[PDB]
Amino acid sequence: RNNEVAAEQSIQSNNFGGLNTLASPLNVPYQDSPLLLNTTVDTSGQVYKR
Amino acid sequence: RNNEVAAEQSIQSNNFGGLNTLASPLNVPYQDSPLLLNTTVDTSGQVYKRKGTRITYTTTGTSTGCYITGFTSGLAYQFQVAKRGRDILLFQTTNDVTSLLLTKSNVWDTRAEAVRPSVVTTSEVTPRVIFATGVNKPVQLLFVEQQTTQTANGTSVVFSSADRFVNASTANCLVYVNRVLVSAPSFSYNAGTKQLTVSNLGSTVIGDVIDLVSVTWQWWAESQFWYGD
Amino acid sequence: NIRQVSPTPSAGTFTLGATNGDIINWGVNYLTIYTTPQFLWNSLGNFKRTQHAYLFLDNRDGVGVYVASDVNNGQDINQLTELYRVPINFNLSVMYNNQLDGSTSYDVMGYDSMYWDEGVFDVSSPYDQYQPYQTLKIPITGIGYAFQMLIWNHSDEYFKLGGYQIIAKQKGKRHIGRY
Amino acid sequence: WQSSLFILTRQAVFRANGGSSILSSTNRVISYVSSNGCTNSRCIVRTDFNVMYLSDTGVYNINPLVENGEYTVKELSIKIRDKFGVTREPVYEELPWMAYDSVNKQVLLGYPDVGQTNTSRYVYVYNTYRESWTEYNTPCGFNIWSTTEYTDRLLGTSVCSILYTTTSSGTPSNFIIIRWNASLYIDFIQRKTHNGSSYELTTQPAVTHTTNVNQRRYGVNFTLTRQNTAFTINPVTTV
Amino acid sequence: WNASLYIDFIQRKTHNGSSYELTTQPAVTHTTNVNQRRYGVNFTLTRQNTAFTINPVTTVNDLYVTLDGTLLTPNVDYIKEETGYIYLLSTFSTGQTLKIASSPEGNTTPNSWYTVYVNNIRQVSPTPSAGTFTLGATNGDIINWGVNYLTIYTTPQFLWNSLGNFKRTQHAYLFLDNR
Amino acid sequence: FDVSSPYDQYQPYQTLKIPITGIGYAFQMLIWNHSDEYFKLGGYQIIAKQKGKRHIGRY
Amino acid sequence: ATNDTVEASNNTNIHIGSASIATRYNYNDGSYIPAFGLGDFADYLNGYYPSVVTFFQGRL
Amino acid sequence: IDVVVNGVQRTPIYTPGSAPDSVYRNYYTYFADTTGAATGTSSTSLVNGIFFDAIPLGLATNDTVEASNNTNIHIGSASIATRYNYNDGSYIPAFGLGDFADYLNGYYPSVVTFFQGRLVFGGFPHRPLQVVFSNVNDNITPGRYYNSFSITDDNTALSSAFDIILNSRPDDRVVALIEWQSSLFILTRQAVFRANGGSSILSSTNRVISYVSSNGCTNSRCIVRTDFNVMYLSDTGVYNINPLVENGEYTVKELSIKIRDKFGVTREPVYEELPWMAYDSVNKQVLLGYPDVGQTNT
Repeated sequence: RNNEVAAEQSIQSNNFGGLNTLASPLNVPYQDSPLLLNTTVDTSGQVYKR
Repeated sequence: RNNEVAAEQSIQSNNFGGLNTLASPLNVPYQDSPLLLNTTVDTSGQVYKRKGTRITYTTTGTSTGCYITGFTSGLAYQFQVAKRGRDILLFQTTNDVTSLLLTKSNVWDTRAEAVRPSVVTTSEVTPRVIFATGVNKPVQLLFVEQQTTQTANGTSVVFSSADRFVNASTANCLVYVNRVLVSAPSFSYNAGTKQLTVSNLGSTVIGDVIDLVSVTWQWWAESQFWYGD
Repeated sequence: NIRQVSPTPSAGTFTLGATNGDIINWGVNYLTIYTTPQFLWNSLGNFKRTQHAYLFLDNRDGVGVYVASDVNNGQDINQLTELYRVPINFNLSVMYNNQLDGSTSYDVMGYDSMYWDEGVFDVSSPYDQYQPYQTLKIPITGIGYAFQMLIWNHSDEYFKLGGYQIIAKQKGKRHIGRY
Repeated sequence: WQSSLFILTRQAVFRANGGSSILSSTNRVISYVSSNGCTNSRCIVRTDFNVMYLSDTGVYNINPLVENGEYTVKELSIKIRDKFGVTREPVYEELPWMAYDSVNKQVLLGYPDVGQTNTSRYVYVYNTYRESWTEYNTPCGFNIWSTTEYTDRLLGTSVCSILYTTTSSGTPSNFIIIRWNASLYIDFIQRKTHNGSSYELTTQPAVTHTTNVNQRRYGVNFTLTRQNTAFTINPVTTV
Repeated sequence: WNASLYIDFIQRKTHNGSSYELTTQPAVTHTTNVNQRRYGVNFTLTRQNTAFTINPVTTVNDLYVTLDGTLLTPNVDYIKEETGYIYLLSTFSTGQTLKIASSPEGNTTPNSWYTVYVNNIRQVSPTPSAGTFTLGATNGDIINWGVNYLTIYTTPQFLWNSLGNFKRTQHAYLFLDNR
Repeated sequence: FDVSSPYDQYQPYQTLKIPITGIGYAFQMLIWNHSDEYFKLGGYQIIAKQKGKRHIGRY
Repeated sequence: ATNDTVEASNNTNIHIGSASIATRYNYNDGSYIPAFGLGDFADYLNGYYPSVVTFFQGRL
Repeated sequence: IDVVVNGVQRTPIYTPGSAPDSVYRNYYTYFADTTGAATGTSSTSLVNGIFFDAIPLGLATNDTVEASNNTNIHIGSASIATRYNYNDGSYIPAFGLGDFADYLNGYYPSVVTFFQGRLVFGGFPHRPLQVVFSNVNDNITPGRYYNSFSITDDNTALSSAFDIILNSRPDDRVVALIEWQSSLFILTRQAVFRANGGSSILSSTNRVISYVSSNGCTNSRCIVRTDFNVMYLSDTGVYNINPLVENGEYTVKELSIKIRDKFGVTREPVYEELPWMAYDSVNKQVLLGYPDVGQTNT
């Protein structure tokens, strides 16, 4: 529990994982997004408009 | 203790481990299940109900030593080649509806009636399916195809140089008009000129594509090859 | 595409009082079961009183409804329209102390028909199916050193469990047996 | 597989590799892979990652070794060992079969039971990526002769199996072709247009016993009845 | 790909008094049936070429819905549903035309589905006529026009490892690069 | 004065604090845009507090 | 002739189905296809025939 | 039939003793079957062979002969039946291509690539699992490249054309061909094969086909090479081809494991040609165009 709770109170800047529509919404990694539309995901984890 | 207790109070979403009936109920991992019945387990750990089965073909009769395989012949033409007892069956399935096309009866004998064969297909110009039973001779099912275009508006077509369709009949040959099977075509082969007239095709417009697929079965006979020298 | 009450078969064959030209689909139900691993909190003697089971279900395959263009042979259009193509419902059984005489909650998604004071307007029953992702809180009150859950079904209904969580509290080692 | 020819004999696995040339009369070298044999010619499949085969004790894939490049066997059905082992009688050797469903990355295993010598009765599905197992079960059993992958002229690539549902004196009396992954969630789906006629059903799942006054316990499942129309029961005894 | 602006199908032209051609307006058309209340909007449910994607947030009024030319209210006349459907709440008849067009700024600016620049100055989008619009710009001005597209980034669902416990959110801190 | 609108755009690196007051067992954010405007999210953080198990449903 | 091809085949239709014929393949059913040298390994008198077939490097 | 000797087109001879019969390097045409042979007497005579028995007999030992069929069927209406003379719609001689492509029924290769300086034709409607490699560059005719496809005993050199026959599951055909890491990957609709020449070039005597995986490809436009790997689109997702540390042989790894639910529309044959893959090297990206149910155009 501690790992997940501390991760979800932490700063989420490592968003380089891109789109993950296979995992359950409870199981989507903190690096992934369940819905990406017209967003470019950079290697450093920055998500910007295309 | 802390690891197990925290895991068992945690959300269990990583259920991708599938069925585990060897481990004791104490030792089953949290990713596995001790009893799965008709459940599909996804890569992501989601467990859903499996889809049902649809009956595409039904018939009555004694069946032993059966086998089925998928096949595609020289043109883009998909069939199901099956062995049922002593017989070979050719099926074609469209929209969950399977139609029995050809039945080659008494291909094998009573010793191989209940014997399941080893089956392999060849990607030749004239493809063939090879059946091997341990008690009977190897068998081959050969598909010979020809293609033509329709030149006149009528119920008949003429295949030129159709020297491979000398014995074309309803029990051997299938006719496709614009990829649609003809239920009852009539065949007439000319010995003097290599021409096969196929009639009872229905309404054929000029430019329609007619495909002729002859399915035959042979056995493998022992032989010796020598040169004249 | 309307589920009927199954008539009594006669010599392996049954009859229906349907109009000529109607499409009939029939098949045999099969039993679907998902069993969770037994939770013992690393103790073979301590009781665990369970309080709630949280089930996270994905209903994206069941949020589809029938439209007016699916009407066949002039059937009752109102019976078909706004009807869910894939019904979603399942049973939840919880067993304790290695015994198979567990407590079962039968229809957790809700009723498949409209009930007074339970159904909602403008949403087809069950109304919990129409949510693409749903969380069901099922109260499962029982005491045992080991507890286990089976999510099962034996009808034409479909379920897709995305996750689960069991809440429990630990008591003393006072187990004696089943007899 | 992988530039090699694997010869699976009933008690062993052999590998033939031609090296940099083709396998000829002067270029054959036979390597002994394992002492774990195969059941029949229909229990070998190639998946997107490996080659799988059914032995007497389970399912094994063939994979190369890091040390020298030689091949060995790894047991994939390690978690379901108790479900295997019927095939060491020769009468049950021909029944089991294996098929590859590439649409869902699954392997279908038809495996028999004791008392049913006609076909295999159980179906086990192997998800290839997670190396995971599950069971497909239907009332009266999935009595399957053979399963293959075909192409419907309209629906595309599909998986079909050949079954029997009615038995006459221990011999199948019907021949049915079914397709997996149907649009409904019931087994043996039949569609028909109503013309005033009646609709045929399959065998009802039931077991019959002749009661003895001194016997009060009667089996219900196939393991205890050995009857064709035996079904699986809900393990919850309060249902 | 990778144009200098953030709109799709960018066209550049010099103003000579002529009109400017637009692409197909994202919209779906249905023939209403009195017994059907739910109508699909996305391609998965409509199979129409001009079908567009909608904002998954159902409280966002990003649709322009007309019934025989009469504009409907986002919450009084219809309902934007979570499953790609629109539920009609009012009274209608069979054979009427229901048109659902993409209007990201709501019913107030139905022409808000495309952006027009006159000399690198964004203008209010005029109402197009037969797929073509006119501007009151001076001759020689540079006109850039294109179609807006929906850009969405979704954060992972936060549960704090609990499916039953409430989480009161207070603030979201967003760190942005404006270089 | 002397700064074009929006004046928060003119800072090369910006941090926006947005109050989002709500109660739920699960929460999720969409950062979206349906116009000609451009955004580049470099990071995010959510502040939340835990409350005890009283969810009943949406109807 | 030095380049003449000779194929001698046994057309005995035993150990095979009753719909077979003892004639060479002429686009018929139940005819025989010559297998050069197969009888040196398969017993065509006692009925011992191969039971497993595969393809490897263009060889059956 | 048009015959070119030493770069100059020659006139056929029909009636012996005529005016073109006394010109050197002229040819007669003939037909031959089991019942005998007949020499062509007119331009409408059905012939399938040539010889050079004119009043001056034969050719020089190093003369080059190119006999081509100039029948402009199965081609566009702007084509012409004349040899290439810096014009439009003319024909370029393909030496031996007709031995594999059916120029009468219209079966022609559909997949093309380059490997080791050889032009590779992979997809034939009637020969689905046959791959034809041309000669090495400008070995037969100086100047012209990749023009020889004949596999006969006339030229038995290792630099000449050759072919590979693949054995696989039913309903399988070659859909893609690519070159990667000293190997040639032949992606058939239901399988992946690898051809490696070893320390030498891939010739008729140095071909070994390895079975990589049972996961096929959709079409020839769903194969790309990136800066790190080679990717292809299958029915279930996107897969890259990478070597194994165990023995050095190649396997496949699924890259679109997180978006599997978005794939699977292509197991209907009508949707197989629609999807495509492209590589943007500027942004290190791969663009996948994927279809949906209902749109069969693109």
